[PDB]
Amino acid sequence: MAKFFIDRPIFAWVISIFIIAAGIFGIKSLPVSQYPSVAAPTITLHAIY
Amino acid sequence: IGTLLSVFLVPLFYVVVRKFFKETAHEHEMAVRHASKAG
Repeated sequence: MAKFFIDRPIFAWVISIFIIAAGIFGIKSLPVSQYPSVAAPTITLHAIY
Repeated sequence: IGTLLSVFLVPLFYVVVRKFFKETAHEHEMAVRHASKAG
């Protein structure tokens, strides 16, 4: 690991740019909320008599 | 058409790139190591 990369910085830089691009794409496709979804579903039945 | 053009232009591209951009000192040594290991 470290020995491999100490001799080729360009490989490590390329990996870093790929991670940066992935993170940017992740940011673009992330919704914005106040809190994480904690609401549970509810079903209500209405009857008349 | 692409093969016909490439077989004559790819070496030209290599030569032009080499001439325009100087190989960094660091790049040269890795090239020698790889060439020695591969031949």
